[PDB]
Amino acid sequence: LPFQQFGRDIVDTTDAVRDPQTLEILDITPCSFGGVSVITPGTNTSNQVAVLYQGVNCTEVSVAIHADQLTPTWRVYSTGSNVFQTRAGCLIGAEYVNNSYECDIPIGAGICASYQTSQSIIAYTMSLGAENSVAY
Amino acid sequence: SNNSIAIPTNFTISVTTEILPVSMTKTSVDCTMYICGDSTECSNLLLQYGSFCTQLKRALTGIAVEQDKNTQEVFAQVKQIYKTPPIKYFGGFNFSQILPDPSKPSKRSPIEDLLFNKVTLQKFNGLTVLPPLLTDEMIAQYTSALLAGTITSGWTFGAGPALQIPFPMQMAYRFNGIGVTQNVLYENQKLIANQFNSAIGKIQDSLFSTPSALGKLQDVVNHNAQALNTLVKQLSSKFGAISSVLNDILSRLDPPEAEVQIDRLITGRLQSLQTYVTQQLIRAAEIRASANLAATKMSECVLGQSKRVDFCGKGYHLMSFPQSAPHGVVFLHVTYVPAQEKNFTTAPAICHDGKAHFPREGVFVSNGTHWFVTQRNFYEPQIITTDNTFVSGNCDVVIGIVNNTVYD
Amino acid sequence: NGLTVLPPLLTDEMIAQYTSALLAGTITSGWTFGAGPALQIPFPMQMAYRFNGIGVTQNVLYENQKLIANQFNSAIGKIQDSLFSTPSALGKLQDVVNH
Amino acid sequence: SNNSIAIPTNFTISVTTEILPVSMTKTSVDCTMYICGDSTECSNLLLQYGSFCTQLKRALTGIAVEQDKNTQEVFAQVKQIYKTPPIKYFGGFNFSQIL
Amino acid sequence: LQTYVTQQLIRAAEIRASANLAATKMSECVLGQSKRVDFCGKGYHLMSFP
Ligand SMILES: *[C@@H]1O[C@H](CO)[C@@H](O[C@@H]2O[C@H](CO)[C@@H](O)[C@H](O)[C@H]2NC(C)=O)[C@H](O)[C@H]1NC(C)=O
Ligand SMILES: *[C@@H]1O[C@H](CO)[C@@H](O[C@@H]2O[C@H](CO)[C@@H](O)[C@H](O)[C@H]2NC(C)=O)[C@H](O)[C@H]1NC(C)=O
Ligand SMILES: *[C@@H]1O[C@H](CO)[C@@H](O[C@@H]2O[C@H](CO)[C@@H](O)[C@H](O)[C@H]2NC(C)=O)[C@H](O)[C@H]1NC(C)=O
Ligand SMILES: *[C@@H]1O[C@H](CO)[C@@H](O[C@@H]2O[C@H](CO)[C@@H](O)[C@H](O)[C@H]2NC(C)=O)[C@H](O)[C@H]1NC(C)=O
Ligand SMILES: *[C@@H]1O[C@H](CO)[C@@H](O)[C@H](O)[C@H]1NC(C)=O
Ligand SMILES: *[C@@H]1O[C@H](CO)[C@@H](O)[C@H](O)[C@H]1NC(C)=O
Ligand SMILES: *[C@@H]1O[C@H](CO)[C@@H](O)[C@H](O)[C@H]1NC(C)=O
Ligand SMILES: *[C@@H]1O[C@H](CO)[C@@H](O)[C@H](O)[C@H]1NC(C)=O
Ligand SMILES: *[C@@H]1O[C@H](CO)[C@@H](O)[C@H](O)[C@H]1NC(C)=O
Ligand SMILES: *[C@@H]1O[C@H](CO)[C@@H](O)[C@H](O)[C@H]1NC(C)=O
Ligand SMILES: *[C@@H]1O[C@H](CO)[C@@H](O)[C@H](O)[C@H]1NC(C)=O
Repeated sequence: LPFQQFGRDIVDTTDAVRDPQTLEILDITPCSFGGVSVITPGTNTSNQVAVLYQGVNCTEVSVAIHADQLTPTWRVYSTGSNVFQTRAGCLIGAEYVNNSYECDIPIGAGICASYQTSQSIIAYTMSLGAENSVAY
Repeated sequence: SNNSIAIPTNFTISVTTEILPVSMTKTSVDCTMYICGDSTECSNLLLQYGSFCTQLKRALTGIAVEQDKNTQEVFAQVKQIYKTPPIKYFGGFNFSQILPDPSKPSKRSPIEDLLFNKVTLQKFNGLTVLPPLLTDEMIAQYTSALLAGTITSGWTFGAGPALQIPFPMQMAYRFNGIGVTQNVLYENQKLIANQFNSAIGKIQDSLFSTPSALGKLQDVVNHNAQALNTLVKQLSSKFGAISSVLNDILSRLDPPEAEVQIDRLITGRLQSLQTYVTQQLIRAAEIRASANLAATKMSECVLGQSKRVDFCGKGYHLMSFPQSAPHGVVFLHVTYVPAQEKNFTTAPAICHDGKAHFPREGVFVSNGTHWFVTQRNFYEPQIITTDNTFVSGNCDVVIGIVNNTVYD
Repeated sequence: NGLTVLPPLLTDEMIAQYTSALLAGTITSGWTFGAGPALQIPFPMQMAYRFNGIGVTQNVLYENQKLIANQFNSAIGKIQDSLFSTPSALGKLQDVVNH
Repeated sequence: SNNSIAIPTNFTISVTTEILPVSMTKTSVDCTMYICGDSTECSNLLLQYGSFCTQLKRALTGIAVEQDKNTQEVFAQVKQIYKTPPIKYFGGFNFSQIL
Repeated sequence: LQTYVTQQLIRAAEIRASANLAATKMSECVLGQSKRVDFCGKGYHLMSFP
């Protein structure tokens, strides 16, 4: 309505504004943020690590890596089989096999990680159990 | 009366339900984003309060891990993954309402489908919601394994290797367990199958019509939503300062004067986090007690037959079947209820040739002229021979003993 | 100063009616009324059933009916006297009120 | 010893007691009458502390509702009110102390 | 006020645990015969009266 200035949501946070130069309505979305996890095996065994960016798309992270992120502790790069996208976040530093084993280190929606044998950190899909069928 | 007894002559198969929460939402918090934000001046005053924030992160993280152990303790009761036979014939019993249907992409039973269409009814300030480890599709695989094991094996797969057995023989075993002889089931096999099938059909309409059926699972969804909304709305409270905006009072105020204003906002916002975290700890304890009970019912009513009264449904327990719902589980208890009782006259013992006779497994009964012995849960008279009584005494001490003829 | 106490929904007379109903149903029927319709049975036969449940044959009860009845009556008379003597018997219930 | 056993030749009947709390007292608390009372100036100062008291009211009301649920689940087990016969002969047993 | 309310919440959870146990003893010791050792008294259970 041609007398209001800005809009507010249910929780009373600004989400729309109007430009005072030219009367036009603009939307406001906060810049992305989230937690960061580190997946490591025993330091008595190896030194490799895998990084999980919780709740963010893989394209958003890759674009923002160009000197625009507030965590300089970056991985090497998208060296082929390192960027795997899960329902929990953009996992960087692990190769996704298509086999299935029992879970060793929980990550997210059905994805686990483990140190298997060269030596590397791999991510797979948790296996429910050995299949069976009773001859009825 | 001291010489009158009543004995049922008919029964009835009934199916009930039971809803239990198993887990709730997993959340995480960030102090600096929630309390200060991007203001560097505020974050310097916050570190003078010590390790308050490290305690808060530990508390929420402990709850999140515990939720994953609640689900794993209820459904992951089977090492193997059994599969239903290709041909669905079980001697007249119909299981189409509980077994998965391949047409649906998620492979969920018809009863499981409508449960998901009822209870089902980005970030703001560093408050994030983490996803559960076990997906919905993974949970339904556990449920299907349990159903397919209790149909083709009975209770044998809950103690070791799974041994197959025809379904009517399993029902005869369970009738023996509740205390009725085998011949009752075989001679009424067709009628019992029809009674069970009718009970299953009413379950779908019972949940359709009743609005407050899944009320226990709905509460945990709304309770976790209210707390987050209340937490966010606390960011617009003055708490005793000039304004509720960090940088608004940073500009138009004296730098030492503004120091005490930030103190009020920080103390107020710390107190809001303490209330939220403490509230979640108590609720998480209540859910854990509910999840422990659901793990016991799964082990005692599904993988076996329980003689505890009123534990696995009202009546005499026969079997049970699990169904999965969001943040919970649903049980389907099958029980045995007597009906159509009748007057009768009874005596404690029968005297013959100066000797007393007591029944082996039964109670003496008379229809007016002749005395019979019958099992104490289904009217089935038999002649009083010497193969169902033991003498064990003399015809002088028992009170109320009557005398008749016993055919050897 | 702003503090109130609300009465319970069930009055103390209503609660006592529930307890009377349970006693009357467990004397004239046994465990039958907990599953379906209540069924008649004389009391000594119920005790014979319960001896069978614990693992003792029926004829033990019938040949010792008077002795068991006297022991049951005496054992419940001492319940009153043990309550009069000890004043800390109801510690748990009193603890709730004080807290 | 590996060739000896002991078998009872008599018995006895005993009665024990057990006490269990079920519910506790229901209370309700008002902020404004407690923190301030009737002073309007104090009410305005308390007003701008967010929604603390809305949380206190909801917390205490949930406890009060549970207290009625606890007694309902313990006693209201059967939905039929049974009654004992006018004559109280039960084969020599004496229930006069509990009826 | 917050200290008083927080204490009551913890106490109420303790009461529910006792009430749930009481409701179980009424179903298994009163409306039936229990074979669980030392659940409805010391010895071999026969009956119970509330
Ligand atoms: C026990 O109860 C069942 C349930 O009603 C009876 O089954 C019915 O029997 C009548 C007469 O035989 C039929 O007309 C009905 O169609 C039956 N119902 C069903 C669902 O099949 C059964 O007859 C009863 N048994 C006795 C001995 O009375
Ligand atoms: C098991 O029960 C289901 C549900 O009633 C049966 O499926 C019905 O079959 C009839 C007869 O063809 C159809 O008219 C209905 O439309 C079916 N309902 C559904 C939901 O599919 C099924 O046939 C029964 N099993 C057997 C072996 O007869
Ligand atoms: C079994 O025990 C009962 C009591 O526990 C015995 O009955 C007692 O017998 C003596 C001797 O006649 C009497 O003085 C008592 O008064 C009886 N008790 C009661 C409660 O009346 C009974 O004799 C014992 N049986 C055996 C075989 O030893
Ligand atoms: C059941 O027990 C009660 C309690 O002892 C008996 O009532 C007592 O009877 C005696 C004998 O007449 C009196 O001296 C007592 O005063 C009575 N008690 C009370 C509290 O008044 C009762 O008689 C017993 N039942 C039967 C059928 O005898
Ligand atoms: C302000 O100046 C801009 C310059 O392009 C003009 O387009 C705009 O219409 C002016 N504002 C109003 C309210 O006219
Ligand atoms: C992530 O970005 C890609 C490309 O921009 C898009 O296709 C995909 O849907 C995005 N993921 C989510 C969860 O939005
Ligand atoms: C793993 O195997 C599956 C099934 O054969 C296949 O769909 C998938 O592409 C494989 N993963 C690869 C080739 O990386
Ligand atoms: C118990 O049986 C006797 C007959 O031996 C009878 O006189 C008495 O009335 C019966 N008891 C009841 C309560 O009817
Ligand atoms: C058993 O006898 C009583 C005594 O009159 C009567 O009320 C009751 O209806 C009888 N039971 C049946 C099933 O007829
Ligand atoms: C009672 O049982 C006898 C024995 O078969 C029978 O002859 C008589 O007809 C029965 N009485 C009634 C009323 O059915
Ligand atoms: C058989 O019972 C009747 C009454 O119940 C009794 O009069 C008769 O004496 C009994 N028979 C013998 C041999 O005692």
